[PDB]
Amino acid sequence: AQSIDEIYKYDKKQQQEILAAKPWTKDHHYFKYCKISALALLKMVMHARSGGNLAVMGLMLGKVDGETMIIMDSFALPVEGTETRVNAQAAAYEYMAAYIENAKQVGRLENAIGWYHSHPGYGCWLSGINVSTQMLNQQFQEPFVAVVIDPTRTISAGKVNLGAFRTYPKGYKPPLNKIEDFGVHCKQYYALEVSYFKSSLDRKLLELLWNKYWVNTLSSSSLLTNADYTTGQVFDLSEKLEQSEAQLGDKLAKATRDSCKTTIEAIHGLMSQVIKDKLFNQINI
Amino acid sequence: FSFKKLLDQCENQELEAPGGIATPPVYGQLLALYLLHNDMNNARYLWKRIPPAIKSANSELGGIWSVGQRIWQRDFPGIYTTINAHQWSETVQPIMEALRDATRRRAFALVSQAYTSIIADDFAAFVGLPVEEAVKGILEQGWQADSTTRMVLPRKPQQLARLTDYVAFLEN
Amino acid sequence: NLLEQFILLAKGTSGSALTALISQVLEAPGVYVFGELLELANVQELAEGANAAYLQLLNLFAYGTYPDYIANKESLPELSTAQQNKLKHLTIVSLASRMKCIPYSVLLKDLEMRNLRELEDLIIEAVYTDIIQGKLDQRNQLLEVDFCIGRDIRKKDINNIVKTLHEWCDGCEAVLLGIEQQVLRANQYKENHNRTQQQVEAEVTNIKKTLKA
Repeated sequence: AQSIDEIYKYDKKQQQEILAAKPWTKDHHYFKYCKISALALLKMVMHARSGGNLAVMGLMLGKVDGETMIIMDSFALPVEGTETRVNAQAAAYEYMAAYIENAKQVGRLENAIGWYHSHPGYGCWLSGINVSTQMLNQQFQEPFVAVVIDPTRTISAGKVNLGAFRTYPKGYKPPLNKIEDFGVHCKQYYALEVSYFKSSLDRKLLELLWNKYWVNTLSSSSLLTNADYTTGQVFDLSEKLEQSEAQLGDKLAKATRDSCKTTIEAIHGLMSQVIKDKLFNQINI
Repeated sequence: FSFKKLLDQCENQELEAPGGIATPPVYGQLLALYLLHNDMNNARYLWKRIPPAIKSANSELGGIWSVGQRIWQRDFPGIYTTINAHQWSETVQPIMEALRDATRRRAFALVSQAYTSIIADDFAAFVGLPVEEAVKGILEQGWQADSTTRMVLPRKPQQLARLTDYVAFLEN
Repeated sequence: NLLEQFILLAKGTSGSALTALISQVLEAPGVYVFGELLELANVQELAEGANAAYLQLLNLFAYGTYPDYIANKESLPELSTAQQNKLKHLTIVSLASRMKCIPYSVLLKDLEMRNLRELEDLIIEAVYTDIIQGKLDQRNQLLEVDFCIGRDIRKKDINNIVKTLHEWCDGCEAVLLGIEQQVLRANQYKENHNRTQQQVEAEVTNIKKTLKA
């Protein structure tokens, strides 16, 4: 409690200070982290799946802290988009103008922070028109982020498949694996590292409603399902360490953090294995 | 065990002395103990540590040192021949034979490991026992010997807290 | 799921007809747990008289194994091929209950089989009846059993079930207690690290404040 109760406490003094300082005007590579709430993630997924193979989109509410964009809520714009293109001609704008006021009435103090949009079957990336719209929104509403969610890929793969991106300003002059995953404008935007967070009461009711999948965890047995992922993390971490030592002549801190995360997940798997062995193999001789 | 406390007692006896030199019996006992534990470096350093006058005064120190040289060169058959050359004091009469037994076991290891086939004469010289120990190889231990060639064939014979400590160290 | 239909028509018969019905039950494929039938008063009353041999045979088929029908083979009525095969299957089930990797030598000795091929054929035909599920490892001469049906339990070894489940519950309680202790220790370590970090921060800002004179 208390410390984990943070991020939901919204203050206006800090928001005004960071919005008046405008530190992103100097450093274009400012925002690197996107902290999305569980409610926003769930609403985004359900809205994206509701449109089927037609593209749907909406707004976001949230704030900025340092170099991180915090998403606390999601919208649902009344847009009737085609199977590959959403427009938001005239009803979406009035709807999002009215929804902010209606939320102000009930107590939602978060302002608009970006837009989320569905890519039904073509991954998560920013196309030419997505890049143009996001860069316009950044040029006139400086704190902004464009999130793209694939509903069909999420349902097929069984994992949440979405990304957060921010465009570079026009004129930003500064390999082959970034051309099929992204578009031809892949150098006009960058991907923020996306992390998800939940609250104390949300996790309380989630663990309370966790009563059918205990068998799944008692025999989950990682270090075999995530063996390929772990070795991928390791051989990326080796290159990160090489970059850090080249810098040595803070990248080293980030490499150490990644190594700690990978090692901690491995030891978590080993702890699960040890607990299972104690539970099932040390009984009846 | 009691051996640890006995070694502690010898450490206490060596720690303080009237002039840094202790009685010849305790020096001989310490040298014999050093030979027993295969700590030959401290054994030879103790041997040179003894003053020359007291060293030449008594021949028991000479016999203990000759045993030390015999075991230093790893001359196994001669260890038993030299250990039987002299008679030790009564207070160390039963323990020194025990030392012999220890060397016995040592030789056994050196035959069980590092020897696929060993000549019977060399095996008997290493273990010291003339012919009878060979029998103990087959009937009791379980080896398989054959005659007319004298070729002995030896045969080669609380956690969750730790992981929590590891994760706690790594996460902070 | 076939013993009940025999019990329904076995509730009134007694005497030679009852023993014939018992033999038919032991002969009928798919019946491997003769416990409910053994509880009937008609079957239990067979101890007194000349029909005690059939009650002994039923007890052997319910709790005993094939070697038990070695010393007293002649005393009990001669068993047909189907009854002998069923008894061998029950012996395999009993062996699999206590060990999940049964050596071929144990099976050959207990089932009195002189050929490995016929023993493997018997094990295969026992796998077909679905009483046991497993695989045969010829290289290691082993039978690995993943699952086996629960044979009949008499009213003298239920304490074994109670003891095993009590040991399982004790192990679960110990694991939960250890997990709680480790969680407490990890939280204490995290709080100590955070307290030390904040104390160092407070000291450095204090020294920075007094250094600005």
